[PDB]
Amino acid sequence: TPSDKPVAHVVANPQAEGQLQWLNRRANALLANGVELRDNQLVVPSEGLYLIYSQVLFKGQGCPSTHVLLTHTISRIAVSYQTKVNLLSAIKSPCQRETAKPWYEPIYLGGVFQLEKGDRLSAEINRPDYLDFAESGQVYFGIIAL
Amino acid sequence: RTPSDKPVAHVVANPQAEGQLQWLNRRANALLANGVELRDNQLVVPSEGLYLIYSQVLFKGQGCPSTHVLLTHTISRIAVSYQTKVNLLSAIKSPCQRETPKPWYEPIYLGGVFQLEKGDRLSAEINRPDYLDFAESGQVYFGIIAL
Amino acid sequence: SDKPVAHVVANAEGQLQWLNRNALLANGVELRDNQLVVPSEGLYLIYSQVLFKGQGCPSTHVLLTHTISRIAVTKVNLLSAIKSPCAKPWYEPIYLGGVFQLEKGDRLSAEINRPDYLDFAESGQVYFGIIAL
Ligand SMILES: O=C1CCCN1c1cccc(OCc2nc3ccc(-c4ccc(=O)[nH]c4)cc3n2Cc2ccccc2OC(F)F)c1
Repeated sequence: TPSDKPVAHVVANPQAEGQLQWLNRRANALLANGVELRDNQLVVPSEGLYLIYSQVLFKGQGCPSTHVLLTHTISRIAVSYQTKVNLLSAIKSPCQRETAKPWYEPIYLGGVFQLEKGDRLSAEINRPDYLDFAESGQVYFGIIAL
Repeated sequence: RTPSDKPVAHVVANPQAEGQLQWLNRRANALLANGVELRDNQLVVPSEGLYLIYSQVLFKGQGCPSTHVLLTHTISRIAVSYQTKVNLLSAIKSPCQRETPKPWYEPIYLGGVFQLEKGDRLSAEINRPDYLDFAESGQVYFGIIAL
Repeated sequence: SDKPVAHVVANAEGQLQWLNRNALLANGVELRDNQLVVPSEGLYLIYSQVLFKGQGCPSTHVLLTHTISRIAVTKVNLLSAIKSPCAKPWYEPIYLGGVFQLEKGDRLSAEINRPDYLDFAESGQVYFGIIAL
């Protein structure tokens, strides 16, 4: 008997230039048991405890400057409050000393949260141009009802 | 649907308590469920088994100082049968390669899967709370999830 | 509990070999040929962590990769990431995890490209697991 757990696993569009865009209509990606993908946000169908997780992989060609900053943030908007709050957020200086060999920064973010029916979750970054799409499974965003 | 019964916790750094690292579950988007407690800044495991522990602290500094900086983040475990701190996980980072002749950001991620015992006390501590960053929620958290 | 479930850990020499002997392996999941075999079509949470270590930075530029693959009941990346670590020692884990609709009889691999940089001190940080939803 299949699970009725609301779940989703969405992957980033490699040819969406200038943006981090989630897709479900791709191999090994899904929306099930009521989770919707609307306006690039995962929409929660029922209240409960959820795992929420996201991966982005950044790459640079050497370190031209010590100043490049990288950000990756999961956000929540609850229907009652109509406000947008970070659940999980990382900021990273990839370059300590100026350089030209390629560098990589994977950021995985996850945890368990109390969510409400109709919440909208978003997973966002500051620099889509630094995203790497060399192989599949490098940029994803999901939730799993516990 | 039947709400899960697995013990889980996600506590966040108190953003009001600068100069300190104080964990809260009484804060937006933080929680304890199914017997996990937060007591004396420590997570307390209600039942035996494998748990995921996960955690992030975010550090930030303005340029680089004279005295070389090391940042440490450590997760340790006090057992009822052995009530002194045993480190389970630790990580360090030198945020600074040379003294500045510009902000830097250094997240430390730290987590793993461990056999825990009922009544285990879990602490997540850092050496440099003056470099810790709470400017926004979601940067500093500490959680466990029973397998 | 009846739900398929597995938590295996690494051992061995120059390889990433998964063992079922702080580990689990129940309810129809099998560890065959270093891959996990799915006993029934359904939704699964799949996860892993590997930890790399080294001392100082060599003159050849090392890339660390770690990947979980689906082997149909062809081989496809489900989860994958890359780190660039560069005579002081250094430590670098890689995290993977997500939910996936799987078919009965699929296999799952979790592999690294440089077993020579693998660690075996923190048993808590080298593992590979699944749980049926
Ligand atoms: O500490 C930090 C800071 C930043 C990242 N990080 C960290 C530390 C360790 C591992 C890790 O990722 C690998 C990992 N090991 C697991 C071991 C066990 C489980 C698990 C969860 C539920 C369950 O019922 N059984 C098993 C999940 C694991 N994951 C992925 C993961 C981590 C956190 C939240 C959710 C999630 O899964 C996602 F939904 F798919 C990440």
